[PDB]
Amino acid sequence: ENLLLPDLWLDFLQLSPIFQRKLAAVIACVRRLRTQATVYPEEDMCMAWARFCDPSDIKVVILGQDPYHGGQANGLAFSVAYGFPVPPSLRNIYAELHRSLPEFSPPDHGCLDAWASQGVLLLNTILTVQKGKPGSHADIGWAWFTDHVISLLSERLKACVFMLWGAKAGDKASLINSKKHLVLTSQHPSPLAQNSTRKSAQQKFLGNNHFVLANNFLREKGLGEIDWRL
Amino acid sequence: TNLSDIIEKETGKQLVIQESILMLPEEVEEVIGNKPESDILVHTAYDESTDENVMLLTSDAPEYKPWALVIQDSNGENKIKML
Repeated sequence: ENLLLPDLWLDFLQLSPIFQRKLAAVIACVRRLRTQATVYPEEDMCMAWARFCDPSDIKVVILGQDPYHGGQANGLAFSVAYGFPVPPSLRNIYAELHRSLPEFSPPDHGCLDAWASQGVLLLNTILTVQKGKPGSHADIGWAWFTDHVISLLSERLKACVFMLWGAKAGDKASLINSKKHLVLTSQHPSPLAQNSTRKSAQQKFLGNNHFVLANNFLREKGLGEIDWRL
Repeated sequence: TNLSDIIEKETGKQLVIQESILMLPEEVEEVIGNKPESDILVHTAYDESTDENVMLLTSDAPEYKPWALVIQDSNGENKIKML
């Protein structure tokens, strides 16, 4: 029985037999579902977000929702596989980076591997989706697992940045230790939010200074900063 | 009715949905001027011929009931159409 996670992640999560049975159950649930339809991403890619660095070296946690549902998902949040157009939210993420970092120039691709290897965790809360059906796998058991990853990251890391974009990602702030960690919030990078009124609950994404504020926190905490260039 | 079909139905352009972002009623209402009855999926596609973002707002899965259509300018301006 494969829990799909790298040994470092298994060693980090200290999963109890109970939690191991939980993870295996969802994994199994998804295997069931695949015999019935196309499911993204591939099973050997659904946990790709965990294969880029030692979990204890995570410095920035960025939450997505579920994977892209048109074949573009690569097992990381926001990133797309080679050859696909850079999606609207990512284009907007590149804009905030370009607005705030003099040395960043938006790339022509959506591969975020260079961030991931530095300890930026690109984590969708839901790790699978049925082709053409956003939200289809929202209630199959992924949320307990990613809530658990979020909680353990908070618990085990001395200091880490969590970027929570939009009200839905914002709900996860309850899992995070705001004393130890920097919890950064704003509206989602989706083009829609751009035309929201002046007095919004959350600040605009374009202007949130999240990527600079992350490096400021890391620096003050005596940790390596992120080179955001792609 | 496929989500792709709705966009072409409404706009005549053949765009693939690139992302579907879930939003809560309050953050949607800040943009649309109308409050949805529940969560909203923001299905968005870029039209490179016009440099505009085309957004189909739908109810959450599995219904995907069409709610509004927004087209965003190269200049940031929103054209809103309740569905």
